[PDB]
Amino acid sequence: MREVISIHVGQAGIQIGNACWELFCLEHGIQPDGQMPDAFNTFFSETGAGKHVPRCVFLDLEPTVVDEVRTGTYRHLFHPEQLISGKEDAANNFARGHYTIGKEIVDLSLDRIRKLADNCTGLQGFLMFNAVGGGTGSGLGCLLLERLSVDYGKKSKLNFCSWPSPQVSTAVVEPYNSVLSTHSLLEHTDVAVMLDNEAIYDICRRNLDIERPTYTNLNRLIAQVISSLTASLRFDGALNVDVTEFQTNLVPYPRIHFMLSSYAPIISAEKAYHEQLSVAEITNSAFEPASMMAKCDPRHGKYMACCLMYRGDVVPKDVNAAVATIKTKRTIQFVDWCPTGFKCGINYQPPTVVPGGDLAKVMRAVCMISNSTAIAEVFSRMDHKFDLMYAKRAFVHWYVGEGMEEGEFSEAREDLAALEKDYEEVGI
Amino acid sequence: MREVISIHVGQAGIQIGNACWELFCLEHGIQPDGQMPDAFNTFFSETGAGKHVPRCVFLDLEPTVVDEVRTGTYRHLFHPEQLISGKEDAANNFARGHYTIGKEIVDLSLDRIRKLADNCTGLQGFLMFNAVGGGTGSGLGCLLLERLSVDYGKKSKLNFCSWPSPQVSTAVVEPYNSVLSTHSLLEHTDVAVMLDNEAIYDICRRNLDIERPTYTNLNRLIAQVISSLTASLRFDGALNVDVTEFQTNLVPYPRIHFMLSSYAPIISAEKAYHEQLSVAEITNSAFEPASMMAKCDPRHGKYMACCLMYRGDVVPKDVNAAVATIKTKRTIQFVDWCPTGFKCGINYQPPTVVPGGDLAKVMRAVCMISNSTAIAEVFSRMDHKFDLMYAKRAFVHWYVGEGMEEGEFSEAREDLAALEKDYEEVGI
Amino acid sequence: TSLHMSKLVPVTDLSPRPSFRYHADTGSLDATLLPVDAVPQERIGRRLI
Amino acid sequence: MREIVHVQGGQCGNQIGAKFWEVISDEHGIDPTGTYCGDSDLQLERINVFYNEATGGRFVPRAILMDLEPGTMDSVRAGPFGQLFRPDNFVFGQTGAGNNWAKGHYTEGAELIDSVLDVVRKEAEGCDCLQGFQITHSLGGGTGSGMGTLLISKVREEYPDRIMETFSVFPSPKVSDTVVEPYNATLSVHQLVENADEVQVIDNEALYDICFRTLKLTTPTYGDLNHLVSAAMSGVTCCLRFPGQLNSDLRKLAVNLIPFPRLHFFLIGFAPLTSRGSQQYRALSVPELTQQMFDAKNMMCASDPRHGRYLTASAMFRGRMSTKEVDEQMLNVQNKNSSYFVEWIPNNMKSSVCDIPPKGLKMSVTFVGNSTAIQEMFKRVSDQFTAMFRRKAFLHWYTGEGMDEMEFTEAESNMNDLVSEYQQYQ
Amino acid sequence: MREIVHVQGGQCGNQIGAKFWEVISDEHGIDPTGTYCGDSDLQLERINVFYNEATGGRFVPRAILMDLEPGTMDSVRAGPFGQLFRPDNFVFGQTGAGNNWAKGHYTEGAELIDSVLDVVRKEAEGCDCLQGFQITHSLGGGTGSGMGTLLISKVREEYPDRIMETFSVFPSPKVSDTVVEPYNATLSVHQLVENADEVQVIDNEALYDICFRTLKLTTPTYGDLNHLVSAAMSGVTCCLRFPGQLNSDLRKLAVNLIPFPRLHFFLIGFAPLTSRGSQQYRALSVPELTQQMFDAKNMMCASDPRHGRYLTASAMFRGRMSTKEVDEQMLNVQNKNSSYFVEWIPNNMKSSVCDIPPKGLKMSVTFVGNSTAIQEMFKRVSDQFTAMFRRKAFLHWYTGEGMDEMEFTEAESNMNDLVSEYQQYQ
Ligand SMILES: Nc1nc2c(ncn2[C@@H]2O[C@H](COP(=O)(O)OP(=O)(O)OP(=O)(O)O)[C@@H](O)[C@H]2O)c(=O)[nH]1
Ligand SMILES: Nc1nc2c(ncn2[C@@H]2O[C@H](COP(=O)(O)OP(=O)(O)OP(=O)(O)O)[C@@H](O)[C@H]2O)c(=O)[nH]1
Ligand SMILES: Nc1nc2c(ncn2[C@@H]2O[C@H](COP(=O)(O)OP(=O)(O)O)[C@@H](O)[C@H]2O)c(=O)[nH]1
Ligand SMILES: Nc1nc2c(ncn2[C@@H]2O[C@H](COP(=O)(O)OP(=O)(O)O)[C@@H](O)[C@H]2O)c(=O)[nH]1
Ligand SMILES: [Mg+2]
Ligand SMILES: [Mg+2]
Repeated sequence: MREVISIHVGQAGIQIGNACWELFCLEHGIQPDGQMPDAFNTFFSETGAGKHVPRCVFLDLEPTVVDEVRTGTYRHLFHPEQLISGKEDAANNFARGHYTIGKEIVDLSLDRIRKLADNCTGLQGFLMFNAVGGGTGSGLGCLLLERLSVDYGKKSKLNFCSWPSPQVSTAVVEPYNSVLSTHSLLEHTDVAVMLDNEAIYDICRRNLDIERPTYTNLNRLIAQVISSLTASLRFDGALNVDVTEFQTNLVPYPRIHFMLSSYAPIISAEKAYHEQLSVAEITNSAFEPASMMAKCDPRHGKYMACCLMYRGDVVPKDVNAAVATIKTKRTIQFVDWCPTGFKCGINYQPPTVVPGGDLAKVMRAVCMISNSTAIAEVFSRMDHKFDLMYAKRAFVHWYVGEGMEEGEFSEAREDLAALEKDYEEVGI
Repeated sequence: MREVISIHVGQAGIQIGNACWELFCLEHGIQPDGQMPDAFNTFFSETGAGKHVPRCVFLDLEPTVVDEVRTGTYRHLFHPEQLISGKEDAANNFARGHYTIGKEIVDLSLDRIRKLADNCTGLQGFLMFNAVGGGTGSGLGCLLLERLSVDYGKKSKLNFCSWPSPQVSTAVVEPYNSVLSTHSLLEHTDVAVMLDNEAIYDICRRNLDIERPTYTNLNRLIAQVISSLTASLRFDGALNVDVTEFQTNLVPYPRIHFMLSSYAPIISAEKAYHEQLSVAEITNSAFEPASMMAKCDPRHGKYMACCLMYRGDVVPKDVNAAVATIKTKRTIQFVDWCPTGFKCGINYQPPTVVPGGDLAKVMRAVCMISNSTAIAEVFSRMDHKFDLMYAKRAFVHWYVGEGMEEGEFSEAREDLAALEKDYEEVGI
Repeated sequence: TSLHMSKLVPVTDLSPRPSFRYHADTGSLDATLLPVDAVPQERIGRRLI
Repeated sequence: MREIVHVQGGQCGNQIGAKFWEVISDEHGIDPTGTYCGDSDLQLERINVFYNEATGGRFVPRAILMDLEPGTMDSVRAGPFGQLFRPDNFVFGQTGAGNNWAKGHYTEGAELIDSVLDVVRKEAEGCDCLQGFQITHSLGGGTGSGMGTLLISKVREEYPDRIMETFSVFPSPKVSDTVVEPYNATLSVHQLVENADEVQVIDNEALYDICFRTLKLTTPTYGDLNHLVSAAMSGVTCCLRFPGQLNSDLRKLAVNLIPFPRLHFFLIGFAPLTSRGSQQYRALSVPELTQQMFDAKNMMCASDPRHGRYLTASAMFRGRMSTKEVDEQMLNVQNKNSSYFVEWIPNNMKSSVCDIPPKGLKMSVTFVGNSTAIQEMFKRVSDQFTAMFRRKAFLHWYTGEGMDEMEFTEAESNMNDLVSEYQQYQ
Repeated sequence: MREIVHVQGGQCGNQIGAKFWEVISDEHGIDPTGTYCGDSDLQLERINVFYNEATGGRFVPRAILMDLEPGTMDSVRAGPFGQLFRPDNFVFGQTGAGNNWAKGHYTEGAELIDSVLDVVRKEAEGCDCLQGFQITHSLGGGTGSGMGTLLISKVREEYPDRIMETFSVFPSPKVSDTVVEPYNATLSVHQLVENADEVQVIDNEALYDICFRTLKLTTPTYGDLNHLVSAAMSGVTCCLRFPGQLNSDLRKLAVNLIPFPRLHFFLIGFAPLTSRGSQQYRALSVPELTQQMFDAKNMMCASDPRHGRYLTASAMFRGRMSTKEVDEQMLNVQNKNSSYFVEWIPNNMKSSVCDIPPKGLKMSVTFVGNSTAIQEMFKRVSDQFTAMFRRKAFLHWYTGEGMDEMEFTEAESNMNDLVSEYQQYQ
């Protein structure tokens, strides 16, 4: 029947999918061998007498992580040809990942997603987990959108991008990779959201009250927000909307497809004790400006469209009551040309808890994707960082001698700048 | 439905509120871990599997008292973010708690107060407990009222000042701390009750015949006063007297909102065996000048309104007989524009005692809040002391060098001088 | 549905919630004849011998 | 037939009006679960006066219950004889009027008066042809004095022809809680005189007088006060519910007790009232029952009727009794106490016979007098109120709620001429 | 005989038929296993109206449950009583039109429309002469508002002379889901106004408003809102299958409620709708139920009728009644509330008493009122459309798949002339 295929470009993308697929194994109750002891059909195919295999492909150029997935405990969960690894790193180069050491691995990964797509009809789209500052996540990410858009021209794409964060960057040439990635990201993806790293870091610092987590603690949060987004595709709910409705309800112009995200609650074992997590409570907390997942304050911006996914024992009245109190609140500002800016889908099956992780067993939860005019300052600082770096050829000589001519840098400048003028003209 | 939010600033507020919620848990049958083995809604919030969580913000700039609560038996009762603290104390300065160091804490105090007050509509008001003679009880004690007045305007604001003694000080800058905060609570507090420390010291020495009570024993009598004051909200009675009835029947003008307190009977097991607690004699002991809880002598002051909180098996015809006996008594005196000067209320639940405390079991009690013109002397002993600091610059550099300018000493002094003139012209 | 099959009325037994401790309904000491409703009371006197 | 829509306002009117329903269920043979018991024809042949059938053979009261805080109507509803009312007839307030007339009238009471007017129009228009309204409220509180008399002003204007009787309890002079007593009293009365055509006053300190001196109750609770006024309101409406030799509804009392539309305030007394120690000692005869009735010690309002002058009085007799003894004892008290009766109206007194006595009693009378002696208590709360306004008493919480100062002086100006009007008929 | 062919479009349509078929099957005494029980002639006397014999003694509904996502009728089939329908009448979409009017109506739904057209004329032509088609859907989503009115559009041409009965669930004012509400609502209503003979307007929070305020429901789900409208379908077609003192059918409503063909949008009330605290306290008679009918609090359209004049009104009375009081009880509501009715139609009325009530009840009513109160709903979906449309909102999908800018402009012209006509008749 219906299925959706995930693609994982970059080390960050594969580690996001690593917490994703162990979470889906808990959700559908399958062991890491794939064999159970028909709601799983949108993520898992069939194999033999009871095995299931994910419709995922783990695409890097570095073998130190892809072969480490093969060697680890989740070996036979994945079909071994779905994990495609290269030879050598792009090494924070958009030039290497897109031109030189990409041509021998895009054609191989295209064959694997070809054989993964024709197995059944009823596909909704693709879910590409990738980072932005990395050379592989921007380089192979650009070429994969370029090839998938020209032949699958009517199918949706879900570019979950780990955008660079404001205070910390843990990279040097990553403003170069970010502007070059959006040069081709605008015309090739259908839905994209920004998941900045220190916005998530702040979330797990004052909701979990843990001050030195690791990468796996954030990837559990991204796994939880993908699982809460696609729970409508899997479990039956009173009001169910899925990937087709996202492509037509949250992106009112063809070129604005950048959204935020949040979750509520993100509570530990001790913090589940001392409050009941009412629907109105987990909507106010999700709408808190400090609760966003992109360091993207909506206090000095106007919301454009909003979407919330209620999961668990939610009742259809207080979804309307929490939305009503949000309308009455003056701190949250909407846009003039959208009087009815609220969409939601309610589901019955509550989010599972990983035993030994950091979440707590909650009766209900809220996923969030919200388009707003507040990403203008998110990309305007990528403009400012790129200005003083591209003054007098910082690290440009190894992008220009190794695959592209000088001028693609300038073309990426007005492509991101026209996105700023697009964000300005919508609000006014 | 209805609820009242407790506020506790300063370590005096923390440990007074520790005795208050020890009385509230014991009254409603609530274990310190939360589970009771619907009148509790006034103070506790129902959540989860039948457990209850107090609605009391705990503010103190030094964690030397609040993490003692976090390591004491009442740590799974409160939410961890219900108890909030900074790093460094105010060290007996109004200017510290209002101009320099109170910012990083007050921005999250209002963040918690917004999600504690949105729980149920019909909220009655706030019950702040402060130490006016201290540093953060005056400083952050002031600063929190401009935030509550500008945000939650029309709602009632109760304040319980730990009034400094005329001769007992335990600080030498407490005339600076008290003047700069009484100037601001004059127009930012709806109902204010003075609670002098020596006035509770001599009332345990006399009415309990206990010769070594301490801070915690003082907090037990204060807790008994506030529990009886809110006993109408939490229990049924013949004449219900809720929080709005305190305003409309005691405070006659927006400036004259300072009121005395008294509680009788407060009797140990040595004397409760021998005395019968008739309504006539518990209100003679409530009205006697030695039983005032402010060291504010009312023979030379003129009463104008007295609230009487009868708490127990009290028939109202004994109340109407007893207040008539108070009228015929000539040792007290009432002002010419109040032939009617009583607001009596009857509550049917008797006040419980803690097992191992210094109050014996009691069948009926009276909690009196009285407005009189005797308060001029407890502000004129203020006037003479603060003048002789101000003569030759005592401790001024610990304020002017830390945020404020020299001149607010004069502005706060002349405002309290206008309070003296206001009290003088009303009494004639 | 929480309503009935053909009756348009709720069918969910009862889900109530009282407010207070809720006793002492002021048991009136006057019956319909209003005498005093006498019980044996205190006499207030000296030693009757 | 002829129906009385009963109305309760304030926490007083909820708890003395609830007492009215089981003292009227007891005479009508009503089980507290609503069924009938007692197999008597004349109990139920006038049952539409206060009850409506509910397509199951049960009777629901025509009662509308108001309070701005849900605590006391929870006490009425879940108590005995209190589940009889329909839950929709209860209307809940949330914020509550804090013993102040301003919030009960203008700000908070306006948003609650629209639901009350819907349900009282639901009850009145549903039946064929109404007879009048009964209004049980208080003048010491805020919701019973502000929102209750705002109801009185609105129900005057859709239904101007019918009779609008009130049983109102006024602030007590000697004992006094709720320190804004003269404000809630005066602000009620100044427009209560024009929108109500019949008002009957009960004083709580007179209720303490009747329970201490005649009943000799050792520890009288509020239930004795609620029940004694319940016998008063039952005896007035006796002829509407049970037949009598001399028929008189309370419209007939309204014509026959006020000569001018401005004065409509009445005294209430009830007889007989004896202790258990005097229960089977006193004789129950018409001469004894009327001499006990004309007593300030028997009065339920704290104005001494000997100090003034009875303009017109009436006595609703109850019980099978000889009838010229009704007449000749009224001429006996008129010709003996000639100075306490006004001279320019011959035979100031009215009687009617209600043939069915209250249960357990052979004879009983309620007494609705109209004496000028009540100017004692109107003037004494006017002297209290002018002691308030002369020095700006609690004024900001009576002027900040959308209303101004000039109707306070207006309230006094059209109240001291009520004392003056009674003075020039004294 | 006269037979109704039922079509359910969308997730709202399939759920609203997943409650209406239950309340009509137990009215006919039909088990979920299709076997009759109840030993009554009247239930089987007209069962061919909504059912077809299967040559096994078991009756199959003449419904067609249909939309573009398989999760909706799989949950119907798994749910109770959902087995009664044919998998042949079930038609499946797999890709789904997601909240999209244009690709529901033009590209995707037209692929499915040639096969669901096959199954609708098989239920139509299979009898000698049908009465009409009953189509229940909502105007908010994609498949139920876009292609839902496509089948409304096409059944007009092959079957012009037969009635077009439709229930439509209009968008909610203050809290609405499915962000493109007015683009689906206004672009559907023009095909819904020249291809449907009469349409009934049901609003979502007005169903909630009946739940919280008159039913006192602490926990209403979608099933509780669905019962309220399922009783509305059951009453409006009761007199077709069940006899009465005065007959009524769909054209009986049509010729008496539409004076002018462009306006056929109807308000619906249902009585009695009792809060179960007062269910045992409420009398059940015509002179108490008629003002529950004529009431804003019992309106499953969220328009206050007091902001307009009833153009025409009707009431499908049901139960063991008195067919004199069938009609002077609405004579009363006309000569008191004179301003709430139009002037140039004297005698605005139609009663239609049907003898057999719903089970247990002795009285019931569905109310059909053609009023200018729906002006507020049409204006509100108009300015919510035009505020979006002035800045090109959410439109590049609609234009890119078989529509253009021109079609939306007459969508607002025949939206705006509905308001302009209702002011002509105001
Ligand atoms: N949220 C999250 N972010 C990650 C994770 N791993 C790496 N990142 C982000 O990725 C950035 C580092 O670049 P990578 O994404 O690892 O680079 P890449 O996509 O692997 O491309 P190459 O390094 O050339 O192979 C850092 O700034 C991190 O913020 C992860 O596990 N979770
Ligand atoms: N009523 C009462 N007062 C107390 C108690 N403990 C301390 N105090 C008062 O607190 C006053 C001194 O205030 P501080 O020691 O400065 O405490 P503070 O108000 O929180 O100010 P900082 O310590 O600077 O934060 C003394 O005069 C005491 O009277 C108590 O348990 N009960
Ligand atoms: N007759 C009577 N008077 C009462 C009763 N309870 C209280 N009162 C009087 O009513 C006044 C209190 O007002 P209250 O009704 O409680 O305030 P409210 O609820 O805002 O209207 C006091 O002066 C009491 O003397 C009662 O049961 N019967
Ligand atoms: N009456 C009713 N309304 C519903 C139900 N489910 C959703 N709705 C309303 O209809 C809208 C969604 O319509 P939908 O069923 O998705 O339309 P569709 O996408 O065309 O099938 C929401 O805004 C809800 O307010 C239901 O079960 N019953
Ligand atoms: Mg890498
Ligand atoms: Mg301190």
